[PDB]
Amino acid sequence: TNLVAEPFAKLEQDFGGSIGVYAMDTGSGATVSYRAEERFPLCSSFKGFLAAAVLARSQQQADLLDTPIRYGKNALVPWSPISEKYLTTGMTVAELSAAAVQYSDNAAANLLLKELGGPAGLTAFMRSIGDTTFRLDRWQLELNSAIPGDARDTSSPRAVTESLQKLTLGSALAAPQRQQFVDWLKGNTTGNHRIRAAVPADWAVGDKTGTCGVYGTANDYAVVWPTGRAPIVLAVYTRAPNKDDKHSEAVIAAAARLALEGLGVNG
Ligand SMILES: *C(=O)[C@@H]([C@@H]1N=C(C(=O)O)[C@H](S[C@@H]2CN[C@H](C(=O)N(C)C)C2)[C@@H]1C)[C@@H](C)O
Repeated sequence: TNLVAEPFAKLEQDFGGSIGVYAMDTGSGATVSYRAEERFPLCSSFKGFLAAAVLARSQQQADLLDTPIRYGKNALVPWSPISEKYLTTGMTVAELSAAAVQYSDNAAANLLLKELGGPAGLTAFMRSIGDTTFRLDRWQLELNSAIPGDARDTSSPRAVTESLQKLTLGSALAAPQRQQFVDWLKGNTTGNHRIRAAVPADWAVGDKTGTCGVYGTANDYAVVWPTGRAPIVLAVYTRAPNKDDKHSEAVIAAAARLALEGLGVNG
């Protein structure tokens, strides 16, 4: 980290808030860390871990992913771009999971959170893989309040990265479910201006974004596969002191670039 600690501080000072980064080179175990153990709001980024928890359950329930789910108009909350198109038909659990990951579909996320036993059930899943930091406490959209100092609905960049590595590259999911989780992340549509903007076009990447809409709070986490070397797992989270401070995608991309530079990944 010492290779880039000064550029990280300058970046967050220009941003006018706080930036949290953890990045892990899964080959050597080398890391880059900046505010890595501070809590930041998850915002919509909890939905990636939600889809992983669904996949974990599907290991014990072979009919889960194909199960149709029907929902009423009152389930459709703002930014439900996929589930609004299937209001009159329903969608399967797998389809809802893909929509939650790849479009950050809010109705889909709420339906899946219900299936898993709510915020505590997702928290329990994260505990089961060894993440003692993650906490989900509320539902979409109350969980995005991003109040300064409020630990509800937060994690740290380090724990996000550690859990993402276990789920995408480690043994937390069985191999078929692991590849499905990776495929959903690779198909994300909402992150082109964040970690992906720091990653060369010939490298594979999967990610999940979050944007709370207040307190300069937004984030992205990703697995990146540079060619010819082991994958990199990283998390970039931001917040800022004032409710109407705006988030910045460019700052997230810039922080990801610094993380890769610190790890010595030529990009
Ligand atoms: C999650 O953080 C919110 C929902 N998830 C996303 C996403 O792409 O991760 C969008 S936030 C994205 C950033 N700029 C736009 C915005 O903030 N809007 C539309 C208000 C779109 C979506 C809102 C969740 C809190 O709803």
